[PDB]
Amino acid sequence: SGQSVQKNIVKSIQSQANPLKTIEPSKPFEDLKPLKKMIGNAQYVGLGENTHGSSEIFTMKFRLVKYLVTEMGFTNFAMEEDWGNGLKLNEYIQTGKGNPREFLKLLYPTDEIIAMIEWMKDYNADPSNKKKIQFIGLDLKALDQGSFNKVIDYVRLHRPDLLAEVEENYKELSSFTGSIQEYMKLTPKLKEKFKANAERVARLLKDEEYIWAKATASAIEKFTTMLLPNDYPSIIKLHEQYLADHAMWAQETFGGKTMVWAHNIHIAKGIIDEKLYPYVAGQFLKERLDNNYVTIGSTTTEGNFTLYSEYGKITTDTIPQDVKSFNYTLGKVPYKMFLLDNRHLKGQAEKWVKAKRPLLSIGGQIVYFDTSLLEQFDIIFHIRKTSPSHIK
Repeated sequence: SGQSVQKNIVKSIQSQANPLKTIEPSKPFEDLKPLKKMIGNAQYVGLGENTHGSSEIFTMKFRLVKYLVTEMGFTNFAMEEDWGNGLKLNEYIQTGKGNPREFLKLLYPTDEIIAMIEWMKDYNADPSNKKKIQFIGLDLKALDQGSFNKVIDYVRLHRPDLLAEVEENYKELSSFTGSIQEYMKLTPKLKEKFKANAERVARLLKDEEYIWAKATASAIEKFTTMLLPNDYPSIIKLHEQYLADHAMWAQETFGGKTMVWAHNIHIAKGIIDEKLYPYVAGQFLKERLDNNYVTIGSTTTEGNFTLYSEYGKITTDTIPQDVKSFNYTLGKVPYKMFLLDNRHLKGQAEKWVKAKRPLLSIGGQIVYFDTSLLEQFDIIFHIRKTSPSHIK
């Protein structure tokens, strides 16, 4: 609604944007130098994705991850993937044991992402790299048998006098954690009981191999605590709280620097989808960390993407158009791909990111939300045209 909008605002963004030359992780990182200056010495970086099925977004994120690890000392890779799957992916990138394809839940077992996981294994395989990348599964949408065994195995070996008690506390619980859906079918009575049992074991291992056993026992407690309520907003809040807790646990335990890979929704400083996500991990990280948490959102203009079902099985759909969205304005900029630091913009571009306009956001199922771009992201990486990810 401003002054002769469009043309002038597109000119302001173009002038302040730093164009990207490729999405290929193997290519030189000269075009990412502006990124090092933007991030500064922040120890936590959130890396979002506009959808959960855009090939170029996943690959560009891999390029970004590679740059952060090799040029900026980032070492902890915390992904929006279940804790248990994380344990297996970490084992994969440390020893090369396992099939990553089997540890990534649908939509994620793509050629693009698996290629990154393989690079991580290669990086860790170089004896010259003494500080290894750690893979952390932040999510709690399920607790696999591997998680319970991680804890049990540790106790059986190091704390034999508690084995009986630990196994007793986990026996029944471990049969109902296959998914949120089946756990929520439990009566209030069984839920209270299982939360108590989980809290009991975590206490026993608080000390009041070991690091991961304690962390897993805590993830099990978190899972039973998150699903205790019977409403929706309270569970969502706990879920996001725990994503943040896990990310910070990784930083405080392993040191170095931490990368948080998740959907734009979860890494954002604020609320994009108020009805589905009234609380998000990103706002808790911003609150607790302030300037030590930098957010890099993902934006795209047009193309097809991989997803589940419409409005199941994996299929493809097309990005809906909205001439008022930040997304379409970004598509006008004469750069196919670019980085934009929303925090230091001036002129019309600055007024633009601070204004409220439709923002695209597509989940794993089916998409425009009124909000401010700067409100959600410190930085964004735009990829005008995108296409469907390739499920391996």
